[PDB]
Amino acid sequence: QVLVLDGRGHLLGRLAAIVAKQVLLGRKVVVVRCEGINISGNFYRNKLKYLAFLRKRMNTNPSRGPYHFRAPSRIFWRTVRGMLPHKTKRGQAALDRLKVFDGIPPPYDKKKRMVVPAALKVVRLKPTRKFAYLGRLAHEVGWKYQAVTATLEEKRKEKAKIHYRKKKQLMRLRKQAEKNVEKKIDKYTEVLKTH
Amino acid sequence: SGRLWSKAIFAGYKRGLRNQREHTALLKIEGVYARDETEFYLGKRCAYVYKAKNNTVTPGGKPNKTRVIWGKVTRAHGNSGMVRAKFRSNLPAKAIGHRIRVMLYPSRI
Amino acid sequence: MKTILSNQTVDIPENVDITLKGRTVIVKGPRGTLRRDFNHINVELSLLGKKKKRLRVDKWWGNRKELATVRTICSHVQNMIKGVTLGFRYKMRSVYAHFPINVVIQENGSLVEIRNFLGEKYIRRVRMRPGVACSVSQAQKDELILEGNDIELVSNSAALIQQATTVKNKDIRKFLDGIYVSEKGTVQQAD
Amino acid sequence: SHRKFSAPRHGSLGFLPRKRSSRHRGKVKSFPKDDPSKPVHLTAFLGYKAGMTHIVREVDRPGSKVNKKEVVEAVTIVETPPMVVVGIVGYVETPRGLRTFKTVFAEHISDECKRRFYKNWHKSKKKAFTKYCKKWQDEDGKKQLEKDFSSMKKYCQVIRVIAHTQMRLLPLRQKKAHLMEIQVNGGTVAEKLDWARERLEQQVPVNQVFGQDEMIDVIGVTKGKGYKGVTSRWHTKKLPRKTHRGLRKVACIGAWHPARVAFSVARAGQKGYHHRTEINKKIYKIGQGYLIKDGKLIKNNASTDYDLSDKSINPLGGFVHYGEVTNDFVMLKGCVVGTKKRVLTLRK
Amino acid sequence: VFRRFVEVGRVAYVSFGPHAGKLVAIVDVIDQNRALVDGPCTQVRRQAMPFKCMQLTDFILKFPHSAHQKYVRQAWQKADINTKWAATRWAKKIEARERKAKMTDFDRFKVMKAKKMRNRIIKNEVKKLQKAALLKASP
RNA sequence: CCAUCUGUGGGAUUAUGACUGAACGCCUCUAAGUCAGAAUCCCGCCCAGGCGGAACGAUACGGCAGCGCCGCGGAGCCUCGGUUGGCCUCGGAUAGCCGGUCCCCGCCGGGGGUCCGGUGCGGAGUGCCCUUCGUCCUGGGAAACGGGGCGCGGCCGGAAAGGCGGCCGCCCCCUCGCCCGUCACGCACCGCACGUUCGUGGGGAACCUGGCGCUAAACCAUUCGUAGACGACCUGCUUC
RNA sequence: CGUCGCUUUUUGAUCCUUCGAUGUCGGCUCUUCCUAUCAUUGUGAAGCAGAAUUCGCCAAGCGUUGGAUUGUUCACCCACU
RNA sequence: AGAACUGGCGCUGCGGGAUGAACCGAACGCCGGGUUAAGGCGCCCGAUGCCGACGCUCAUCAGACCCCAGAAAAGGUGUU
Ligand SMILES: [Mg+2]
Ligand SMILES: [Mg+2]
Repeated sequence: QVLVLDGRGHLLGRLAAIVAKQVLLGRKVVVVRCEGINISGNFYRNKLKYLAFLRKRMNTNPSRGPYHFRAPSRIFWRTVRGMLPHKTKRGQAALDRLKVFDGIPPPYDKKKRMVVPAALKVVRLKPTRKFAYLGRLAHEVGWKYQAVTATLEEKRKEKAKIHYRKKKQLMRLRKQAEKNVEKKIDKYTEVLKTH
Repeated sequence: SGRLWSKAIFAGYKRGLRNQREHTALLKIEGVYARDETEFYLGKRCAYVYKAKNNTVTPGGKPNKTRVIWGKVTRAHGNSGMVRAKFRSNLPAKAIGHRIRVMLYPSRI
Repeated sequence: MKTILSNQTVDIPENVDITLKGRTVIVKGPRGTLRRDFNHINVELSLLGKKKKRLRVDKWWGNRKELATVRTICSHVQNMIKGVTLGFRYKMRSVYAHFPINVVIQENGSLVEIRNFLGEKYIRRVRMRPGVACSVSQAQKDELILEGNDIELVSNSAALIQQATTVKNKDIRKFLDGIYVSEKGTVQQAD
Repeated sequence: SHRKFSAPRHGSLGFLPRKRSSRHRGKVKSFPKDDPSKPVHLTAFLGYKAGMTHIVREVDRPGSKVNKKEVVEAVTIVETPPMVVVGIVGYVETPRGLRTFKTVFAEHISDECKRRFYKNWHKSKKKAFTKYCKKWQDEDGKKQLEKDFSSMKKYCQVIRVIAHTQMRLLPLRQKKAHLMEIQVNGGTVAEKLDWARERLEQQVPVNQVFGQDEMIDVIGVTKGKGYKGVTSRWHTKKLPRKTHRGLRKVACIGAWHPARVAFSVARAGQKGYHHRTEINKKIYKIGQGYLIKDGKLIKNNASTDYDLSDKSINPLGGFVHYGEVTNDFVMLKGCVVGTKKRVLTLRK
Repeated sequence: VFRRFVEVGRVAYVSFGPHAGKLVAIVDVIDQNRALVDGPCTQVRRQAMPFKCMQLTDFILKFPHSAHQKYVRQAWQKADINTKWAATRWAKKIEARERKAKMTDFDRFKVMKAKKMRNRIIKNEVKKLQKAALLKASP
């Protein structure tokens, strides 16, 4: 149906290249919490080449021309857009299957979220080399919604403690509930053939 | 009752970079992502099933809006679990990204 | 080159006990407690043995700019051990020509309000890093004392006084006026 | 190449779309942000500029050469009938900006408000808010109306207030109330919201909102000047007399290789009727108008401490193209955006 | 934190490659990423395997620094590495993982029926532990 | 400017000067980690508001007509796509996970000792349904909650885009909603495709068909002149 | 004394495009861009006491005029800055 | 600007060089299956989604593939 990729710990182009391949193959991919996407190289280097992007402005009127987006949901969405054939109708239809959300909205906060170990910083960056966060390089360029997102992030996660608190309570029960067995005739085939 | 076929999406046609060849398709059969494990699917009949607004069946008692384009799996394509299939028409290019239907029929297992 | 490991040790005396949460270091001692995270530096820390209290920092394979930082770890830990038993005391003195520099302490040993620097009417309020203490010295002219546990907060505080007192648009080889650091010692002496 | 003599740009590109505004009443683009340690208060207020006079005041500026002398200064006067609070709007912040949470309007809304909800009041059956007024009295809609202040109090972080002008008290021939939506920037969201439920369908005077010598910002729409050319819209130097086909034109409107007319060049179009916010307009006097009929009518405006006459700020002959001021007024040092008889939002 | 090292005598498991799934005993490290290994009792002889292939276990052997095949063999079966590898929970997981892959179609029926059978018993009994816990807190 | 009025602050930082500090047993602004930092940069203020989204109001009688809302079956028209769902900790990576006695936070949460596991088995290489052909006869094991609901009545949780969910009381009802076994049956269509779902989907047009309710407003025309090339825009038009 | 580059705001060398035609000097008017920085902001160095200057650095945000002669670009002079 | 030798373009499509007269492969009747050359194989874009091997390198202007489309002398207790 729809796959949900949590975006923290991921590199920008390593994640957006895989997402752009899946979206051409018919799937519907939703990249969620794209404030914490990383990008390799230190912060000042990634900050300079984004400011070099901002002055890519057409001279005669900048209203027509390059639309420099500032939220990191649209920083990511534009990176996917350059890895899709978007001037064709095959790639117009591709970018409609991608819905990228900054933060985690309530249709997608109670789903289970997936990661891509191809694009993780821990996997792919050597640990002694520097990386920049997509959140605060969005903050330094005109994205004015960092504080009101990170307030809603810690409101989301405190409610996400109280669910996981009572979910590990329930599996402490059904593992104490299976202490009193009375069913070992059914353990016989599973232990013999991988429980 | 249940699904007697394996899921596969239609990726495109056999192509270089500029020109493409329409007579052979290539498929991403699901769950196989290597060239060593694709040997099961060779020779399998596969189908693209779709809808129209006129009516046709072969046994089905009354013609419905469902119709099909048959074909079969020819060989493997690259190291990464892809598969090329030769149909009997060409795929309409409307089907890029949509699924096809890979059966189990000409089986040696 | 990718060498087989190096290792510095740090002996700890009895009045201070290092516990480690991970690469974080927790140093409790006589005159307080202070902590640093070293979660950016990619090394294993190991305190070994009761009753002797030796810390063993060692880095597996590593290269020459990664081998440079194993000595950097243990010399931040040795300043956390010195600063929690002895403390840090950076005495500093005011150097002045014609104009006496008038330095007062406004908020409880935290803010320093410097006026009459070289005849200027603009006061200079320098707010310090939390953990240091201001003091006009005794039995000595024009001396200021800073006391604290952490060397990077005292010495940064000692630099904000000296940097605010900067002579501008002048020959700075004459006009040698400013409040410069003069001694690097401890709160408790001789331990 | 290289003009041989540098000039600066003619006109500012900060006001580029020299367009008719999409509004007649000035929109507040930004209310002042609050710290909730303050007492609870409104921030803006609607007014009507009536005309201008001038003043004599003993100026006090130590250091200056004007000090302890009398100066004349041009003032405008802005007639302010009191606002009547009608609605309460909540706003919850999203990562897509502020979003309206919900609105609750007054029990019985006035007639000058309901005229604003119609482009043809004469062809109307005046059926607006007939089903909505009943839920204040019907108990089933009322016990959820009290829920939708408790949902308001829990979730939305800034609340505002819908008020309007009492257009019966003006000499204007309009009678539609100007319905504004202004922010209460006081304390916490409980105190901010029970200060607005307390005062639905009640009046708010201007001295409860503003004060004497409390410098504010004036927002309005300018004097519309019509479709004028380059030499009036942008103040470009006229061409010399010998010019064929026209004097009052901008001569070179670009180079060859950008091969397109740039946005930063001057050309003809609509001058005036633009939305502007003036800044730092000091209030000189909050006059109040025409009290009770026992002391048959105290006119008594414009009556300074040194005058002691029975004067009133409506001048001898009435304000030109406005009418005659009978309500409270604000007088402001300096020029103010607008024509006479024009709505303008005074704002902190 | 780094509780198992490479060492002369460290028993490594082999994950992939031409010897995937058989133990080796590390004999000598040669250079930085290649180790000389062998398993004499587990059918893999003396050669140089990469460290990225091998999986370190917690078994050590006291044989000399790069001895012959005999002396490694005597250290292997005195300490009884092949039977102590049977009584570990990590070889029970590779045993269980290959029992599930050779699980036939008829056994996949017999697994299915007894799997839904024991989940009825737990779900009706974990309901009874819910049914008692609310009865603790109602007084 | 030939009269008068107004012109607005924050951030990360450059240059640079430093702090701690190794490499190189000293030293060192740098290598890891920090500090100050500007007519620059970016935002705020200000100007416009997207084939960008909200909240709310009123929602067509008259003389027949007419329109929403719920409960309905009955057909044909078009667009086609899918063939079971996972109902969620934060995160670390030279480290983490589970269970836990004690002393602190309005009968729940913070810490540490201890016991666990760990190429993760309290493992989305996984998990619960399930590969359910149905029914009858007929015995065991398991289970004393019944499970679907057009039910009726209740509460209270989820505002970041809540349109979702949970608990409870009465109820026509089931006592076959599981596993093993005994028994015999239903399209056994005579080897063969698009079968099997989501789905009594999405959009539209009409009718026989139950109740609940509803009775407006835009544009022109006229007027105004805070507005105007023309459109647009701002207004008025009550039998006082 | 050498010697290594850069730039295409000079002049040439070239003759690829244009001969069924690309309106050809200068001034006026107006816009935007570059830095190889005159001034202004922050700095570093002097054979920097102050004052005045010079040499560098981040730096193109913002400014860089009024005239007499000359068709002049250029030049030169007066005056302000 | 002007010669020598050979091949090309002009008269010539096609695969690769993003793009292209002349470069690198290769020359062409209309098709089906197989294989390759030059060139490639993150995603546009067919093919490394190999548990590829070994090192070198951090740039506040990194680097990145014949012709071919940007740099020298000099210098660095930057690392090897
Ligand atoms: Mg705004
Ligand atoms: Mg050749």
